[PDB]
Amino acid sequence: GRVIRNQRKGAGSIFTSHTRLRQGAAKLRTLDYAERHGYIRGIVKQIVHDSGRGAPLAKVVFRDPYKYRLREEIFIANEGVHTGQFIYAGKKASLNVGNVLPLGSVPEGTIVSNVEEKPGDRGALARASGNYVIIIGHNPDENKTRVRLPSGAKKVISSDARGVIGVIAGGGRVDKPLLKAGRAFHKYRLKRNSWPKTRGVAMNPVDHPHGGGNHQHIGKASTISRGAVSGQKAGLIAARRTGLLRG
Amino acid sequence: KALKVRTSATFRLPKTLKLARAPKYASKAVPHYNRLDSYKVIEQPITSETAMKKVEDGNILVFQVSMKANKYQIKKAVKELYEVDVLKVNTLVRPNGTKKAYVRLTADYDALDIANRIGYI
Amino acid sequence: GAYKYLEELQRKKQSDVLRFLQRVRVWEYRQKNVIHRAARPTRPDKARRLGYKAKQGFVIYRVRVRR
Amino acid sequence: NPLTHSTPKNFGIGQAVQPKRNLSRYVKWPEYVRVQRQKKILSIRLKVPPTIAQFQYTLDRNTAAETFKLFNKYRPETAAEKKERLTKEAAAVAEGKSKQDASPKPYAVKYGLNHVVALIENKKAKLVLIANDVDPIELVVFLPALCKKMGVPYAIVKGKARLGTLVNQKTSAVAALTEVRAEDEAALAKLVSTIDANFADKYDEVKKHWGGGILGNKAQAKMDKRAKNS
RNA sequence: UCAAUGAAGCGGAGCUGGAAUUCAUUUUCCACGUUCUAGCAUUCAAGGUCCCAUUCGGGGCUGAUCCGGGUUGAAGACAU
RNA sequence: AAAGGCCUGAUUUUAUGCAGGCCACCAUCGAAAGGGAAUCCGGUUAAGAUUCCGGAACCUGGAUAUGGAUUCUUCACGGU
Ligand SMILES: [Mg+2]
Ligand SMILES: [Mg+2]
Ligand SMILES: [Mg+2]
Ligand SMILES: [Mg+2]
Ligand SMILES: [Mg+2]
Ligand SMILES: [Mg+2]
Ligand SMILES: [Mg+2]
Ligand SMILES: [Mg+2]
Ligand SMILES: [Mg+2]
Ligand SMILES: [Mg+2]
Ligand SMILES: [Mg+2]
Ligand SMILES: [Mg+2]
Repeated sequence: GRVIRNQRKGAGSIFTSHTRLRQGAAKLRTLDYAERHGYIRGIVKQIVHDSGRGAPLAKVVFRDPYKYRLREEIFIANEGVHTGQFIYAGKKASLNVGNVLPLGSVPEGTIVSNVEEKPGDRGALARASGNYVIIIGHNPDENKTRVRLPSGAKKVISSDARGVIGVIAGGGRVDKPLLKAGRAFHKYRLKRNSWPKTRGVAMNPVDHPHGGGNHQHIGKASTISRGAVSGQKAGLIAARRTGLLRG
Repeated sequence: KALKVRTSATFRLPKTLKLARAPKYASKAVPHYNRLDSYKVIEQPITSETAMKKVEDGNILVFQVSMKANKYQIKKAVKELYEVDVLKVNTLVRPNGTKKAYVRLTADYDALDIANRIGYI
Repeated sequence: GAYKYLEELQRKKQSDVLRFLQRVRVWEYRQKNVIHRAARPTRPDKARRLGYKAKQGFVIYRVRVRR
Repeated sequence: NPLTHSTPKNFGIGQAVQPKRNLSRYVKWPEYVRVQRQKKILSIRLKVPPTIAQFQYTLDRNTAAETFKLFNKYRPETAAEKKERLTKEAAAVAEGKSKQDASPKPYAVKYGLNHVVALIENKKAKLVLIANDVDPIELVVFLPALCKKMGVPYAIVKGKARLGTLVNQKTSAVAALTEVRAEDEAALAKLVSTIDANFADKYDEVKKHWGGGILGNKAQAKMDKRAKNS
């Protein structure tokens, strides 16, 4: 009878991201002539915490190639990157942690992060703390590079897409239990209004498809078709299987 | 074929001549007379007991003045209407919506003699 | 006159000549604004027989509408 | 000189911030500049039906110079001369009054699309010049066919502005000679012969050939490398 | 149709270096000033060459190859 | 999206047009507890005061000479 909780989120009123304290979007340099043909040297000036983000951010300063001034960048710091370290970003950059290289110019088994999905989009893949992409093959004709994503999927990217050598820093974070609601509160106070969560069965039928009943139960399958409409997709959407993962 | 050199990749709107208006007829053709002359600025003196004791104690003339008058205009009007030199002007808007000006004169002028010359006391 | 040839020619919308002109023009109009002044009618014979005159005070606008 | 030396700068990648360079190729032009350039481009990318692209076969420079030289001898009266001969007619009506014949017969270029088309349909025209850049092109695109049908020599010639300047207009879109004087009959005949050899005598072949389909610089390069490679 | 950029270096051809045990045959590809260091890098660039009539200064070319003005990448009669 | 204002020094029929320079920014509204130029004491009224009176300060925007500083090793000197 009433618009359900997951439906209201798309209206984007109280469910927006809490962006006040954030350092700015984490991006590689815009793909320019220098990094298309050679490389350019930057300096790691700061390693800074970013609100709502597990991984720390590297503020890297580059000289503008076309006017006398310095341009700053907000990279996601890879593990082992330190302040004062020189970053080299280009086709001719060296294979060292922190450098930014095209995918086609790194060997097999290279571990990269903040990989571009398309050349020039400035990083889309393997950005969360401890995550990385493995270069698993090259296809030099119609240059493509086969990669392994953090989720395990095999992706084919253009060999000109860029990535940063190494693993996103801050890894092992989710290894520590939060121990208490208050630490989840402060974690999501910096992210968005997704917390706490009320169970649908705990609600009334007007509020949720799981609602109602003289006992708390779901009453029909929690596995919902991919073609169900908004207001129906509460449960396990398009589930190929359920139950404890045990072959 | 020759071509011009462009250091910038940004095209800007070129600078063209902007002509001053040369109207075929005047907009109103009779200018308004001064909306705030000295007589309009200074409406009348204020003659309450407090205002008057200010007159013989602080070298101050207390005036009801126009709500459109600022301290410059009040200073200029007092100098013109009464030929006294003004040291300071304090202004307030009274709870009846009129404006009261405390106009202190220099030591070279008395406030009693001016108030007498204006007519009150 | 030429207006009789234009009137007859405009009726052959699926001939090669009008199909080419149609594709080039429809691209041009899409690039311009949804409503924009036209310097002149692209169909002078059609404009005339609707009452357009080539004189000061007659204006042509071009407008596209979502189908 | 002991006081001046050679600095030379290193305008390579990563050194010596780049000098000012001609960036006209990368200028982001106003959309109207873009639209007119890309309009010219798209009209030659697509296949052009022979009824168009029979145009842009234009009277070449030498016989265009000849044609306009003959035409400029038959310019229409301007306002000044027209009112001068109006005064001459008034003077005759005052003193002579033959019938109305102070002025003599005129020999002027005919213009105006409706006037010229009717002149062609009546077989009065002896040479027709069609502008190659009229927009919309529908106004003249039938003229070569009509002239060929009616046996009227025609030339597609560069410039509606050029036609307009010989009839005291900004743009004429068409010009025609229906008659000349004896001193120019031979020049008209020889120019008609050259113009016929260029336009009407090629009409049957030109009607069969499509224009356009031309590639851009980069596509043409990448086509001829694959023609060579494979 | 998608994306980016203050639409800055695209495409093609050169030159040079270089491996090519190249024939005087780009038929070959390659590379096209920067990697110990938390420095610095801007004044139509110094220099080379030519001119002005040069008035302390100014203008050319070069430095900084040429050509096509398609900003560049994706995608394409599919999708929308 | 063709979105534009900042100095020249000239010029001393001169107003501020007039040949070079710079600039890539792009409405506006949003806090009397956020940020923010600068004031105090004493006295005074029926009722006002960090606002009036007396004395003593400060800041900002202007103008403007004098003294001092520097200056024929021109744009200070001292201290490892
Ligand atoms: Mg409802
Ligand atoms: Mg948002
Ligand atoms: Mg719960
Ligand atoms: Mg309940
Ligand atoms: Mg229900
Ligand atoms: Mg006006
Ligand atoms: Mg007030
Ligand atoms: Mg006040
Ligand atoms: Mg405000
Ligand atoms: Mg604060
Ligand atoms: Mg006090
Ligand atoms: Mg009180």
